[PDB]
Amino acid sequence: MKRVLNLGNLSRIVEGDPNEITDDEILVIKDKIIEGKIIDIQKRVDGKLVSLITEKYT
Amino acid sequence: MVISINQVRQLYVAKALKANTAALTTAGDIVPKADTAKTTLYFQSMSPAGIVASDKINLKHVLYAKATPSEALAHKLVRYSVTLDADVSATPVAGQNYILRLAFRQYIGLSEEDQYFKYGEVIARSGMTASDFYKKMAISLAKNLENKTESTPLVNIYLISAAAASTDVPVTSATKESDLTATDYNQIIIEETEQPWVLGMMPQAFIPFTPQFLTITVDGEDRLWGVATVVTPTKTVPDGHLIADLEYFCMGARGDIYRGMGYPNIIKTTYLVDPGAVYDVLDIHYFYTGSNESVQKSEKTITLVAVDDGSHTAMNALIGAINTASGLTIATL
Repeated sequence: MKRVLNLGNLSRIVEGDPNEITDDEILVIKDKIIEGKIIDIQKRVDGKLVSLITEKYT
Repeated sequence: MVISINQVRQLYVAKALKANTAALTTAGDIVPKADTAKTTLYFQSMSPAGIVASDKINLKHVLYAKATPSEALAHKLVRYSVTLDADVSATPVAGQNYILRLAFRQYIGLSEEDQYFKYGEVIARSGMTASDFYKKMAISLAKNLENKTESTPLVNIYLISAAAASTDVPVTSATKESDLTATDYNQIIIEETEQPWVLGMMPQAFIPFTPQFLTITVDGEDRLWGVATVVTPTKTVPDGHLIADLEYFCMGARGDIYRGMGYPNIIKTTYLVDPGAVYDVLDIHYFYTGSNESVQKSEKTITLVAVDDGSHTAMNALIGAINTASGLTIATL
């Protein structure tokens, strides 16, 4: 049960502007409707932000 | 001003072309006089204190002669068109500070080592358009400038609604967000500003500048948000204030070099050029060479000024006279 990643790459998990995060940072987005949920986790792929979580379908 | 000389130049104002001597009644009159053989040329001018004659011009020792149309001495005020580069983003990002730095060189001193900087800062928001950004940035610039209890600011800041694209709506530190109402403002303009001029102490001079945008973070990368394009100027500083300091200077080779130094104790010099008008100009360069051993040349200039009504009637009639008298061929501007 090892950490998913090291701390130098977990340290860069931040909260705030989608425009100001570099390629080295992971972006979190706290859901505003619910009080303790998450709505998306993003990191820059090619200058664009993309969700790390796989999209689900029926 | 203080100009360089080909060992001398003298200036004579031409307010009226006369056909002969004894017609020189008013001051500033002028008549070109030459031999019938066309050997020498000189100008009989009506000074305020009488009539006077130019130096003589050996027409076979004249080097060059050309007239200036008075549109070549007007200084066009440099104006930039600041905008947003759609490359980065055609609209403001929602959380970044858009600072704009105006880099002024050869500020009070003469050297470009004399630098002055003025900032216009703005932060954008979720719904800020490009027009709302432009007006808030113009206001910030004008308020960081034009705090002068002294005079008009270093640069004139305007805006443009796309409906006009020609009229420039000013923006002063007294302007309010309320009187700027259009919603299609598409640029911020910054125009070079004419500086003060007092005869013999403050020559016509300007302070050049460059809009230097700073870096914003758009996609994690740092990028410049603006485009400082140089548009064709629309306003010029006319000739009147160069000819004025020119006469001030060239009337000390013919007259008094002391100009106010012993203030009560002065040779009052009545100048004939008004710095409020525009003057064509005509320079003639020629030399004097001596005899057997004195072959060294003494080169001199004789420059004349004449108002431009937009068609150059005065100087062109003066040109015709000099050409019919001296047989020369000076081009009529």
